[PDB]
Amino acid sequence: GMYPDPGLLSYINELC
Amino acid sequence: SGGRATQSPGDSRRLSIQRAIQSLVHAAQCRNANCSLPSCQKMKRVVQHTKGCKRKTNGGCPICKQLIALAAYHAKHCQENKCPVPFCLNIKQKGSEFPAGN
Ligand SMILES: [Zn+2]
Ligand SMILES: [Zn+2]
Ligand SMILES: [Zn+2]
Repeated sequence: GMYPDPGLLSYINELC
Repeated sequence: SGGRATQSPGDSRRLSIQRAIQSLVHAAQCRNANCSLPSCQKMKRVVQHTKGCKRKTNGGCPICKQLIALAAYHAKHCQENKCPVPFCLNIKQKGSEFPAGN
């Protein structure tokens, strides 16, 4: 409910 | 926007959300074949996977669950009915539920 935990930004964490 | 704003851990998470939000859309609409942008190819994999997934929304897949999340924040901040974002159209067309492809 009200936005699921978005592990995708962890799976694809943008680092440089 | 800027000035004297403070980014707390929660907000930095939401920030990373909007980052992977833009990541999702970029991958969803990236017509550029030569674009080897790191987040692009990675997102394009995540996106194109949802396409061939069946455990997506029945409380099984993590990837497609999380991609649904990003597309949902975005879904409220989106108007296009033929949006490139896969889970956007599934979400912002349903609006009530969330499951994609019913
Ligand atoms: Zn791209
Ligand atoms: Zn999946
Ligand atoms: Zn959209």
